[PDB]
Amino acid sequence: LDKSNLQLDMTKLGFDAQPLAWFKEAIDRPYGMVLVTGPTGSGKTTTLYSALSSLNGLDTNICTAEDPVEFNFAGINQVQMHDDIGLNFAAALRSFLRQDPDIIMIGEIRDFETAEIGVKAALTGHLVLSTLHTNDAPGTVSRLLNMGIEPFLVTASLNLILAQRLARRLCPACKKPAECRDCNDRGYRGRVAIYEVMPFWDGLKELVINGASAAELKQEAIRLGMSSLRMSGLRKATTLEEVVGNTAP
Amino acid sequence: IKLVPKEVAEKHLVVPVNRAGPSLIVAMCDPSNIFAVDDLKFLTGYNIETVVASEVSIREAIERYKGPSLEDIVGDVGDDIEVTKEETENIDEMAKAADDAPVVKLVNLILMDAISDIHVEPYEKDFRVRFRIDGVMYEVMRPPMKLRNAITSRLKIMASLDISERRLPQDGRIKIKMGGGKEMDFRVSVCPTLFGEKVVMRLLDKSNLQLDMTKLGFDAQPLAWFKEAIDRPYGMVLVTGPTGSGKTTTLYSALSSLNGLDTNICTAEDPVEFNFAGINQVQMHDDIGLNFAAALRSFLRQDPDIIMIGEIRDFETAEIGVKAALTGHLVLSTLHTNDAPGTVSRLLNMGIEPFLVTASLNLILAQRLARRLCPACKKPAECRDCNDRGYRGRVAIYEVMPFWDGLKELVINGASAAELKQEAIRLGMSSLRMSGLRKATTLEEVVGNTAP
Amino acid sequence: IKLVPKEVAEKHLVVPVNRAGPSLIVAMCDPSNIFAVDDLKFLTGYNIETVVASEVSIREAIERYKGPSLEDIVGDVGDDIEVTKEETENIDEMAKAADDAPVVKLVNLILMDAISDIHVEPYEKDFRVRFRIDGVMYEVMRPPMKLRNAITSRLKIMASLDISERRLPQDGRIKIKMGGGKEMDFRVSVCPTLFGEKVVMRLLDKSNLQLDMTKLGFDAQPLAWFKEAIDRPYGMVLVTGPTGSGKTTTLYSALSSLNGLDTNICTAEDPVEFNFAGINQVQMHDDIGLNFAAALRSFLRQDPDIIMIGEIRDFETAEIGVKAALTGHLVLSTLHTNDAPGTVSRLLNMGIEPFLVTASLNLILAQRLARRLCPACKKPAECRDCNDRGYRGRVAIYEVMPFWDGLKELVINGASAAELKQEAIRLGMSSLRMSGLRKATTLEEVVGNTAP
Amino acid sequence: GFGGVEGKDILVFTRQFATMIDAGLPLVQCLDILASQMDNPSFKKVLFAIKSKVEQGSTFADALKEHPKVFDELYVQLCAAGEVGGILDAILNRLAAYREKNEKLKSKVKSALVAIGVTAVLLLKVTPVFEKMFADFGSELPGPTQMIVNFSHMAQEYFFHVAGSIVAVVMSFTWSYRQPLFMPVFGPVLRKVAVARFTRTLGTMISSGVPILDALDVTAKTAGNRTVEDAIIYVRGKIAEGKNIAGPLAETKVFPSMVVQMIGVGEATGAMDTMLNKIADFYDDEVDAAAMIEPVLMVFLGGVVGGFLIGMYL
Repeated sequence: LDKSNLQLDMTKLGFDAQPLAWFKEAIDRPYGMVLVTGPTGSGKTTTLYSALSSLNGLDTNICTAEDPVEFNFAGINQVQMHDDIGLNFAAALRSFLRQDPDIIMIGEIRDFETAEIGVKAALTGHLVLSTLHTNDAPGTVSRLLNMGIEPFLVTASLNLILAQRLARRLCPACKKPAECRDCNDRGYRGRVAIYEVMPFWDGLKELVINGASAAELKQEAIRLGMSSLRMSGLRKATTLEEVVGNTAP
Repeated sequence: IKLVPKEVAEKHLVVPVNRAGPSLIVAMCDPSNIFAVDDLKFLTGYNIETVVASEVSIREAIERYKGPSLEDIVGDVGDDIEVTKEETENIDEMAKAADDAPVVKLVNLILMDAISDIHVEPYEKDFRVRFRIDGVMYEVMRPPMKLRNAITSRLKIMASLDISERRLPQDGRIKIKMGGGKEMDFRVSVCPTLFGEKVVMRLLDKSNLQLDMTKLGFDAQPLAWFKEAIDRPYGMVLVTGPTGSGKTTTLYSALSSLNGLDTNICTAEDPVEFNFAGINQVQMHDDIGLNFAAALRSFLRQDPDIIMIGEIRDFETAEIGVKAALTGHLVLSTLHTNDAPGTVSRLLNMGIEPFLVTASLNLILAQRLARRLCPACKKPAECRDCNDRGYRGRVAIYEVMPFWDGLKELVINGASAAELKQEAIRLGMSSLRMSGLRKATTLEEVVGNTAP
Repeated sequence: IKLVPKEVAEKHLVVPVNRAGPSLIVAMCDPSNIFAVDDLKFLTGYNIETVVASEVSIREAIERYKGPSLEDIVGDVGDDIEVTKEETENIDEMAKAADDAPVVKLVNLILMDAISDIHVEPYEKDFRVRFRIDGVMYEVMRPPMKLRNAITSRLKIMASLDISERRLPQDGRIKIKMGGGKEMDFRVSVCPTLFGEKVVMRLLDKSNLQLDMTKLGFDAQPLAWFKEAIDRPYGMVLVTGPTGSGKTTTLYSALSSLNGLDTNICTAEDPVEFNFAGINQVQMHDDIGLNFAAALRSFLRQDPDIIMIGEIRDFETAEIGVKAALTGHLVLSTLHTNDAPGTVSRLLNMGIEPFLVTASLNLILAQRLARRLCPACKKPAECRDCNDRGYRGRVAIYEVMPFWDGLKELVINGASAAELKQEAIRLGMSSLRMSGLRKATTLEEVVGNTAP
Repeated sequence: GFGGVEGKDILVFTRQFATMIDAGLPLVQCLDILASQMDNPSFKKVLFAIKSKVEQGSTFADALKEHPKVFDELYVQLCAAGEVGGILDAILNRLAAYREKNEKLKSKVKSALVAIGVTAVLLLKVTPVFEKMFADFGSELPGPTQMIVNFSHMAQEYFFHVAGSIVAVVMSFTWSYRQPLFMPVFGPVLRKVAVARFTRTLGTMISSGVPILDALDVTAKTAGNRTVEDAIIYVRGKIAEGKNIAGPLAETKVFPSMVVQMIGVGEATGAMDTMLNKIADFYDDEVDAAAMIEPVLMVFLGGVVGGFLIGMYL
C-alpha cells in the first residue's frame, strides 16, 4: 500500500491537480456526496482517504463503516465502525445514519442492501462518500443498479464520481484520476445526466478541463456561500497529521 | 489513584486520577502554579497530563479516595423505576440520615446517579454537542473506558435493551418521564467501534416554528389563512423544496397552527420530527425492518381524519398516501425537489400516475432558501393542483402565489376567488371566505389560540 | 379500598375506590357538597380525584366491600368462553357467596370484567369517540400504562389474536355474541406507537343492515332494484371501498335482500360476519392452517348457485373465485381499494388477468364514507364491467351511476337500457325490466318479503 | 461468609472465556457473552459485576478480586501473570484445562484436605482397619500365633496378613489414581468431551454475535485433539467454499444424524446459536453422566477386603 495515509501532498505524485483538489475541498465542505470508482488498484481507497483527511473535519461529526480498517483520519468527532461476525454492512450503516452524522464514509459498497441505505442517506441530505469497483459509467451504474437502487436515487443524489487509474509507461507506476459531475436524472430518458469536468490525457500526462464552466459548480444556497466556494476555488508539509492540522486552520 | 503524601494533595488541591499512555493524569485546581506542578513532576518522576477541576470537587475526591453512594447502591428499592420518583427520592434522603442524622434535601450527585445532539464518540474523547444557536461545539465532559462502559449500559438499560458483546449495537429510544423522547444509538466494547464504546443522542427538543413566522417573512398572513381554510376542509398538500429550504418546518407549522383537537390525526415518520399540541393524535415511527408502507398501510386502516407522512422516500408508501387522498382523507407530506418536473418526475418514478397524485393532491407549496450575502431567508417560492387532463400533458396547475426575490414580496399571479371556491355548499364557502380575511409565538399557545 | 369510618362513608354516601398517580379516587354521590369533600381532604390528607356515581350504587359498593375479584380470577371455569354466559354468570354469583353468604345478582363490575368509534390513542390520554349526533368528543375515560396494556391484551384476545412486542400491531375483529361485529386496530408497547399502547374500534353494530338503507341515503332504490335483478341472473359483483366505507355491510345487504330460498348459497369467510335469512346455505370458516383457497376450492366443488367470499386477501383464493365466475356461478366478494387502478392492480398482483376477472366480473360497486363535519355518510360512490379488449388497455368499464357529494345525489351517467340487456331472451329481459321499475326494516322480515 | 461455585460451573465458565478471549473479542464483550449465556443466576450475576470492573479499566485479575471466595489467589495470579506478560489468552486456556481436570477429578472420587482427600484417606484405610480389628478380637484365630512366641517370629508369620492389607491399600490407591497394520485406525480420534467442548465454544461465539465462519476459524486454532482439528479445518474450508454447514458436518462420523439434522434446521432458521447451545448442554450432561469408574471401584473395594479375610482363615 504502503500506508499511513497519502495526503493532498499527492499533487506531488501528479495524481490530482491542485485546482481539482480545491474544487473537491469546496465540494466536501457543502456536503456534496462522492464515489471513487476505479479498476482494481487504481487508488480508490487512497484517494478517498486523502479527500477526507485533507479537509478540516474537526467541526463535523463523521462516521465510517468498513469491512476492515483502512481509513485513517486526524479528526476528533469521528465514529469508526467495523463489520463483525454475522453483521451485514447494512446493519452498521442503517444504525449510524440513525445518529447524526454530518459525514458518512462507507469503505466500499459491496452488498448493495447497504448501497441502498447509503443513497438514502444522501437523499436525507447527509454528506456520504464511498468506493466502488468499476472502470467507467456503465461499469458503476450497472454495478449500482443491480441490487435495486435506481439511478434517480443514486445519480440524483450522488454529486461527484471520481474515476481513478493506473497508467504504466514501462516502469513508471502512475495513479491518476482519469476523470465527473452527476447533474441528475431526466424524465423520459437515458437517465444519468453527467457533466465531465476534468479529463486526463495520458499522452501528455495532463488534466484538461472539458466544457466545465463556473456556472455549473454554482449549486449554492446563495451569494455568500457561492463566493466562499469561489475563494476556495482559487484561494484554497506532507504528513496527514500536519496536513489535516493545516486544513483545520 | 496515587499522589505524594495525602497532605500534599490537600495543601495543593491536586489529585492524580489515572495513568495512560505513559503519562500521569493529574486533576489540578491551580494549573498556573508552576511551583506545585514542578514539585509533582520531580516527586513522581512521571510526565504529567493536567486536567482542570473545581477546587471542592478535587478535595472531595481526595477525601473519598462515592462512599455514601457505594452503600446506597445496595438498595434495590431505589433503582426500581416502577416506583414514583417522588417517593424513591424520600428513601434516598432517609437512608442518607444513616451517616450524620439529618435529611439532606437535594443531593445533587446522589440524585444525578439514581434519578439537541449529544455525540459521545470514544474513550477519553471530549463529548461534542449541537447547540440550538452555537451548533457543533466541544465539551468539558470526557469518559475513560470504565466510565464510558458504565454510561453505555446506563443509557442502554433506561431505553429498555441489553447491549453486550453479543449485541454490540443498539438503536433505542429513551422515554423521559416528561413524555419526551430521544433517539439513542449506542455501541459496547470495540468490536464494531475500534475507538471504544460510544453513544449518540438526538434529543427531540424542537420548539417547532409557528405561524408566528410571518415574522420571518416566510409566508404572508393571507396565504396562511388560505392554508388554514384549506386544511380544515381536508385539501391534501405536499411541501416541496431543495434541501435546507423549510419543508418539514413549514409542514409542522401548518398542522400545528390549526386546531386539530376535534379530528383524529395520525403521523408516520422515519424519525420523530413533528411536534403537535393536539390530543387525538397517533404518532407512528419506522422500526427495524418495517417499510414506511407497513405503517401507512396499517393506519389508513383505522380512521384518521388527517394523515401526515414525514417525507415520501419509498414511493410504495407514496402510493398508499395518494390512495388515502382518493378515499378523501386529508393527507400531507414532504418531498425533496425544486420545481414541478422535479416532484412529478420524483413522484411518478415508483408508479403512482399524475392522475392519482395530481388529481387527488390539492396544494403543493415550494420552499426556498434565499440569502443576500448574510441574510438567511426561507421563503415559500410558490401551487394549486386543479387536476388531470384527458389527452394531455396532465398535471393541471394554477399558481396562486409567487415570490419575487428582488423586492422580497409575495404576489398573487392570476388567482381569483372563483378558483378556491371548491366547496360543498354556500355555507361552507362562506366559512372559507371569512377565514380568508377574518382568520403569541409559542406552538403550545398558538395551537391554544387556533383551537378557540 | 379505604375510607374514614365505615359510618362516615354511609352517612355521606362516598367511597374511595383506588389510589393512582398520587391521588385518591373517591366515588361521590353529592360532589357539590364542599363540606363533605373538605372533610375527606382533611381526614385522609390525600389529594382527591372525584368520580360521580349513583347514590345506591355507592351504598351497595360500601356494603359489599378488587379483592373479591383477585380470588374469583383464579377460577378458570369463568373466563372460558366455551361456556354459555347464562351459566358462567351463575358460578360467579355462587362463588361470591363465599364472603357474606348471599347470592348477589348483577355485580356490575364483577360482570364488567368477566363478561360508533372508540379512539384510544395513548397512555394517560382521555379516550375520544364519534357520537351518532355529537361526533368527535372527549371522554372521561383514561388509562395509564398498566391499564392500557391490560385493555390491550383483553381486546386482542377476545378478537382471537396474540399481540406482543414480536407482533405489536393487530387488525382483527370482535364478534359480540349478539352476532355483532367491530373492527379493532391495536398496538402493544411503544415500538410502533411511541405514545404507548393504543387501540381503535369502529363499531358495526349489527344484525345486518338491509335494503331498508335507502333510508340512510346510501343506495337509491332504483339501483337496488337493478342489483336485485342482477343477482337473480347470477351477475358476479365485488364491493370495493376504502377502509370502512361499507363494503361488507353493503354486500350482506344485497345477499340478504334477495330471496335466496330456492338457490344453494355457499360462503367462505376468515371470520363470521355474514348473516343470511336463508335455508339452502352453507357457511364456511377458515380454521387453523387452512388457506381461503382450501375452502373455496372445496366448495365450488359441490353445487353452489351463489358463492360469497367474505373478502379476497390471498389472491390464490381470488383465482379460484374468478374461475368460479367463468364456470358460470354467481360469485360475490369484497376488496380493499378506492378506485379502478386500486382494485385491478390489487387483483392482478397474485396472478389473475383482467380478462379472467374483468371478463367474468359483472359489476363492481365502490363504497365511501362522506363526512360534512358531524354527518357520517356511507355512500356507493359508483360500475358495469363490460369485458376485455383485444389489443388494449383492457378492463372495459361502463359507469352506470355516480354519486355527487355536493348535492348528495346519485346521477345516471350515460347508462342506457340497451346496456343492461344481457339477457338470455325476451321473457328474461322483460322480467329484468319489471324488476327494474316494479321491483319493514329487519333482515328476517325483509328477506321474508323479498322471498314472496 | 460466602461460598465459591461448583467445580462444573467454574469449568463451563473458564472454558467459554478462554475460548472467547482467544477469538480476539474484547475482554468486556467476552464477559458479557458468558454472563448472557449462563443458566444459574449466581454466575450471570457475578459476571456482570466482573465486567463492570473491567469497563472501569481494571484488569481481569483485579476484577475477579471482587469474588475471592470463587476465584482463589492462585487463579487470579495465573490471570494476572498472563495480563502482565501479554499471554492472557494462553493462561486462560491453561485455566480452562485446569478447571476441567478439577471437575472431572471431583466427580470421579466421589462417585459411588477437601472432600476428595478426606474420602480418599477414608476409603484407602477402611478395610485394612476392619481387618486389623477382626485379627485383634482375642488370640488363636485362623492363621495367628499365641502371644508368648518371640515378637519377631509372631510378626513374620502374620506377614501374610500385613501383605493382604498392603495389597488392599495398593488396589484402592489404583482405583483412586487411575480413575481420577492400519496406522490411522490407531490414532485417538474425537471423543464425547472434545465434541462437547467444540459445541459449547461454537454455541458461545454464535450467541455472542460472531458469524459461523469467524467462530470456526477461532475454533480450528483452539481444538486440542489433532484429528478433530483436521476435521474442523475441512469443515471450515467446505463452508468458506459455499457448501452448507450441515453438509460439511455430515461427512464426519463424530456428528450424529440428529446433530446434523438439528444443525440443518438451524441454517434455515437463523437460530444456529441456540441449536448449538442446546446440543452443547445435552452433550455436557451426557459427558458428566459417563459411571463404570465407580462400579469397578467397588469391585476392587470389597473384593480385596474379602480376599484378605479369606486369606488368613485358610
